[PDB]
Amino acid sequence: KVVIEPHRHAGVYIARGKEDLLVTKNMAPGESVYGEKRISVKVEYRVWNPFRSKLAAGIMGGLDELFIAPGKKVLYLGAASGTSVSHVSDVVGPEGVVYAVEFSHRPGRELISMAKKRPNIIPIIEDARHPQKYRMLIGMVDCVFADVAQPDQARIIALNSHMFLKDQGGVVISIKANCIDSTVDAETVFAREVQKLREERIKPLEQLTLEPYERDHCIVVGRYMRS
Amino acid sequence: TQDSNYVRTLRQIELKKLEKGAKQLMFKSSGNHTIFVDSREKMNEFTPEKFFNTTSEMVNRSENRLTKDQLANASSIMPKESLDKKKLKKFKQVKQHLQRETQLKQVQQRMDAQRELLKKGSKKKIVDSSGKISFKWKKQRKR
Amino acid sequence: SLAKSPASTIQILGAEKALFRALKTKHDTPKYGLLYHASLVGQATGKNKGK
Amino acid sequence: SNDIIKSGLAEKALKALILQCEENPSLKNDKDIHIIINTGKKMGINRDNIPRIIPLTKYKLFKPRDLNILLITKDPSALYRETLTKDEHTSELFKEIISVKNLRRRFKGSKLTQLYKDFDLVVADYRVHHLLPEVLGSRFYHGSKKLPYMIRMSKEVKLKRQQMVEKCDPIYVRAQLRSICKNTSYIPNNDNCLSVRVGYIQKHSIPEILQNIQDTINFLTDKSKRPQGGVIKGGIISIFVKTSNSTSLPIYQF
Amino acid sequence: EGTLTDHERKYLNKLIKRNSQNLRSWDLEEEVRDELEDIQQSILKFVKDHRYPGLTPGLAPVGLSDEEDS
Amino acid sequence: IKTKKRKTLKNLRKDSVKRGKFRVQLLSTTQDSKTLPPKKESSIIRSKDRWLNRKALNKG
RNA sequence: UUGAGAGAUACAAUUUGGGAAGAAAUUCCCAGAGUGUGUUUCUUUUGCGUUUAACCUGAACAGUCUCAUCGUGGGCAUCUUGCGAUUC
Repeated sequence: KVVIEPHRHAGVYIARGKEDLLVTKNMAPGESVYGEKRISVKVEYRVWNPFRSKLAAGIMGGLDELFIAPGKKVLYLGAASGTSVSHVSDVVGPEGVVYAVEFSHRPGRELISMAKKRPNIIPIIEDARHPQKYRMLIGMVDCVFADVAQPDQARIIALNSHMFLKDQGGVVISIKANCIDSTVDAETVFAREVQKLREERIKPLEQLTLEPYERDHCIVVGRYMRS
Repeated sequence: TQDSNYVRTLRQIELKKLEKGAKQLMFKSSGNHTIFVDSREKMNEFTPEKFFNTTSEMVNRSENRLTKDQLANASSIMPKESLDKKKLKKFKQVKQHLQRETQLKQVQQRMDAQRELLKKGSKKKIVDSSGKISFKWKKQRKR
Repeated sequence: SLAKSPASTIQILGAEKALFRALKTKHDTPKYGLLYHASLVGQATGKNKGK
Repeated sequence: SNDIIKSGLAEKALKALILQCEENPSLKNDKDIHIIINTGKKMGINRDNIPRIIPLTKYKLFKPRDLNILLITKDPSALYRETLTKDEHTSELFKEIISVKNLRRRFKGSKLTQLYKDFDLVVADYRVHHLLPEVLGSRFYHGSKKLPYMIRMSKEVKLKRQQMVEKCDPIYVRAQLRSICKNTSYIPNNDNCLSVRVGYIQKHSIPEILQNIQDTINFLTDKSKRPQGGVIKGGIISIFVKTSNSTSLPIYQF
Repeated sequence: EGTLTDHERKYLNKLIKRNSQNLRSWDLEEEVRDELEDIQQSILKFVKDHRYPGLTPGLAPVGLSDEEDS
Repeated sequence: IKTKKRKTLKNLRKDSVKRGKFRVQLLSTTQDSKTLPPKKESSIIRSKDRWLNRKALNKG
């Protein structure tokens, strides 16, 4: 037998027993969106993989306030294959809405295929430089997560956050220094990106490097200040 | 060729088992956490217990920092010492899968080097001062 | 997945039992799998079937 | 242990043994003092004729200049013999340095017996120590008075699949030989009885012999110092001080 | 309301401490922590002669007094 | 004396304070980035000056 | 024996915060920080001297013919006792 421990952030649990893992509740029982493990305690939990995805790499690193709650609507930018998007949908439950944006068609097919069975995911196949194109589909959102590996991540987050994000909402960005200068220490690039977000309007709250899960990756969490 | 196929199949088995075990185990995070604070007075008054609103013993735990409001079971399941021993045994099993995989890799590399010596071509024995035996082939194009 | 498989896999697809028992017991591997029922392999005769 | 040292019964036994050795000519022939240790349980280690060195912290039994020493070496004997003769540290240290093949060729039978008469201490390379019983004869090995010790002369470490280079280190050789001469030794057996030489009658005083006995007890009974020490299991029921011909006088009766 | 008494909230602190102990009992042990860290790092990233076993018991101990000129 | 004063000035001008595993970093004032260009990266452009003053150019 | 800066760092006193006990005096536990001294590494500056080296490359193994592989016999137990690896 195993025990389910409620994690600090809502909608996230930890399996306890002979082996310990990070888990989320399953929206569609009896199905796995990819090759992750399922634990039945009844209620079924899918197992997060922090090496595979970067959001609960930040959770395992101990982010303070994730801005992702079961009530909230989340705008996911850079949603390749929907693997992390399924768990974000599990966190926001049936009430919350996750708008998952992806440009490339090859993860686009499987993002559509997973959003077929997951109701609360609204898939968007559209380039993230241009928020005005999918403005019909989005309302206001509580948080914006970014996983794009682009040089102008700060500009993309600026354009999307000015247009869709509410006041006092949250921005959670994953930054890799290799898609930036990459010939200096990664701390320098991270400081540059934090300064860019401050210029844009996002007031940063915290920064967390993702060792041992990713190399030269950080999660920067901040709050949007429209004023 | 049959020998090399056998060792390759064993290495592939061990590599898939290593991948499965690595997915099965969790790893503790060791990463820098920085908090941005607007004022120097709040910097000098920064305490992680009050900021995270959590217990001082739960500060160093990173994966599940529960707040004091949320806090306001080693027995059952399994006794604690044996449970810790079995978790360490799972980690040791994954490490042993890794060691078997790299050992089979080195064996297969040696077999493939000999199987390349068996073929058709002009080769030169190169003896390093360290004593490693290498072979360099002539610049000639395969007909 | 079938596209990402190389040609050597596609030749022996469907003959996994004989393939892996030979690879584990150092014996000769199957020359062919499900593709024995293609029309061209049927027109081939003798040792030319594996070719 | 501490009670065994502080018991006046042991000291009275030591004066009694010394007086009996002085009075009785048969005991006056003997010159060495042995203790007979009754281990509580069986030792469980087969005898292998390999002396194991028991350290003596307080006093030294012998100096290397006092004894007559035979060194038996592996037989490219020129390097070892020439190095030990030429070096001033070990020039006068060894009465004779011989190889095992030359020893086999030269000394046979009665010649071996007069060799045993001549030499008091025998040490050898650990690589030829196992060959020694056939070469030295049985009349060295019976009784354990002059069992050949094991010394390692090159200080190099043998590794698998690689050669071991042959040198001779005179400082290491004289250090090992000094330790052998200043320290007493034991050979394990299967049954409970053990015999350890603790002192020499003429050259040692009674408190010195008692301190050597105490150090021997601590080294053998101590749980650490494995595998040279820690061989006694179940404690010591009784110790018996005696010479070669004298009867056993009991101390530390438990 | 935020108006808990000083005599009050000791029960709250005791409940928080009990829940903290129960949760922290799941985590690990201090002794096994170093071994788990070393094994996780590996995952993520006297004399002996083998010919002559009798050398280890037969060897005489060497000392600084022995390696001295006298 | 002078070293103690320099240490006190450095401690006053320091903007990052570590607290165990965590390290608190000051957010800079918004006025400075508005009123001035960003500060130069010292080593990278010092490479150019070292090259221009290299010893192979006998420069006296 | 050029200065500076940063990190690791043992010990010493000195302090912050959470919680518990205690009437208080205080004590304990947990999480730290700074300072002094000691240890050590890295970075950079300056002085002086060298101021060219490393590596790859052309038809660059081979008459005392070279090499590979499967065998066979022998030496090394006073030990290269020999790994699906290269003991001679």
